[PDB]
Amino acid sequence: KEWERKEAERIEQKLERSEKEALESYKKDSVEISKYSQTRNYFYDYQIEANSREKEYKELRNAISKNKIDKPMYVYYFESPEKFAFNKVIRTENQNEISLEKFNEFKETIQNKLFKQDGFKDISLYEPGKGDEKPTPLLMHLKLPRNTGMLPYTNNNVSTLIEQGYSIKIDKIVRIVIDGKHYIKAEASVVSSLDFKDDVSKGDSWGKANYNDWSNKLTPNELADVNDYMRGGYTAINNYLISNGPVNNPNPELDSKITNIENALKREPIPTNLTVYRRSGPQEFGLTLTSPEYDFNKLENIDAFKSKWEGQALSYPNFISTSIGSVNMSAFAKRKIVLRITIPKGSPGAYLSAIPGYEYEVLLNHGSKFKINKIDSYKDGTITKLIVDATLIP
Repeated sequence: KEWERKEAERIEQKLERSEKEALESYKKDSVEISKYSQTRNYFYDYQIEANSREKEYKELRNAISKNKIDKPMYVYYFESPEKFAFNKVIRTENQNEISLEKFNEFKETIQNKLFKQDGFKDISLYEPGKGDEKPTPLLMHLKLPRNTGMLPYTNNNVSTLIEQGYSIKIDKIVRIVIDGKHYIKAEASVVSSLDFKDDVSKGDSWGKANYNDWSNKLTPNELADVNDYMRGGYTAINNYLISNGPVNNPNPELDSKITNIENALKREPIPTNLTVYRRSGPQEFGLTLTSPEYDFNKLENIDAFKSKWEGQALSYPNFISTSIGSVNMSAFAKRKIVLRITIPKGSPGAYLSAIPGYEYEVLLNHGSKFKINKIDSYKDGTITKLIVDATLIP
């Protein structure tokens, strides 16, 4: 076995000095560094730059990319069931058994859903045994695709670092027993999606590459109505749709604009699986600014929000403005809900910001439905905000 530790030492020497330095710090403060890596991209650009952990994040990200796997590789790691929207225990940590009912409940929870995974993670290439740290009843067994970065490193111990940046689906669950304790082993696969996170510049380059010629693919009517929408017409259009105007106060002029915009959005569908971000107001989830349920600093309010929305479909009667970037912006500075949407390839949509005028905007079609996979929370100063992991569904 001693060759494995020596091989980790060999990989260590592939790294730049600044990367080794970041790795040394990780060894000492892995918990907080990993935590930072998961939610770093939700802040303002100037906040990201300012953060004391940002430079080390960038070096460690680079370090992992120095060692890319040549074929697909299976990895093991433990995960809290909460990560997959199972907001209760599979079993208590002093129990040996997991009930068959609990197995079926977990299965029902994860079926046919994609879950976004992010941040640094320590993994093993081998099934954990007695002696290994097994802090949860849920063991992930994940297939990483070819060319994934994987960084073996020494700490008496040897570990392997990856950086997650993809969605996973759980294909099959199985009961396994280790040292008399029962565990759910979840067999999982990676589903890729273009996700620019905080790098709005690279996202912009993509958007323009893919939509600079979009305006010229539109009919005069479609272009006129798209231009109208972008100049400020969206207020009238979206309020009309939200209030059920087509039914209770019809406006055939507005209806025609809506039809043209929908058609414009279907003209050049989103060409790849794409992640986008919306800072959502309370009204989109049936709340108000004054609602006490909108105060996520209280854990009861998070639990209630999660119970209401996780697993459910969120419907928008109006057109949905999103960004290709996850950063906070001054226009929606105080909004407490970040909707993180995976757009399946072939979906209606367009990068509006390809038309000169205004930021980083992707518009999605009115009447769109989003399956909420998982809700997580993070602190923005003293304010808890939520990240809603959603999939656009046909």
